[PDB]
Amino acid sequence: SATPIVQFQGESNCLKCFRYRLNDKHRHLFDLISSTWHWASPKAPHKHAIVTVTYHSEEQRQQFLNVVKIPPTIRHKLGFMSMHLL
Amino acid sequence: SSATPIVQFQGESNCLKCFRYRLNDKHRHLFDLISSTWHWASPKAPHKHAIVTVTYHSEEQRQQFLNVVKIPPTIRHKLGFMSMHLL
Repeated sequence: SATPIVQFQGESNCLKCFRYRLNDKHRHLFDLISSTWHWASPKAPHKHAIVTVTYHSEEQRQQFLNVVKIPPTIRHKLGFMSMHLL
Repeated sequence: SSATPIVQFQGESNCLKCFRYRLNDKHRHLFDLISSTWHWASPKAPHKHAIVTVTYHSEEQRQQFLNVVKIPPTIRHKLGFMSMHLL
């Protein structure tokens, strides 16, 4: 009962443009997608905007990664969050 | 292990930012990282409200934050984990 996630990081406008593209072409390939966010203030490991994308399964996550071109300005990291946070 | 302990706070977003400024101001040494307010977007989401995520160096650290910090009437919380490499 961990949910598969991908975090996308980058300049917010490019990140929101990438969010837009996902909602327009690749919507069947993820479950939820967040507003842009960042780690606060004096402690951040980075000062770049972040978008969280969640999946119904690992199969969906892998098919998203296969089908979608991720912009070279955008970086991405795979992980999990507890399912009950959703 | 490679799982970071977290607390996810929820509520009206002005309440959450007010609470967030309080955490940063008085309770900084009681947690690791804290997000800006965010929500699930897209025609898709589950809930209706904004969210702030707080990360910890351990479960004992999170335990002590929760006995120390007074959570405003307007704010709900859940405990969870996320991958450490996402931080």
